[PDB]
Amino acid sequence: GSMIRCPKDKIYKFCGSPCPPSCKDLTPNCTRECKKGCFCRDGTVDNNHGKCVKKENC
Repeated sequence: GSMIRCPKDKIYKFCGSPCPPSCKDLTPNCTRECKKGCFCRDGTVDNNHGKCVKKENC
């Protein structure tokens, strides 16, 4: 087959957001659409360091 298996830190989705949940904003306001690709794992947010980590680090 032909599929790019993204890193274990990420997950492939058919719908995602260019603005993911973060430690700075748990739900950023965006006029975004469903983006197809690999985003951070559910429950893993963009911290204030620029990395997706567990919400416990927020």
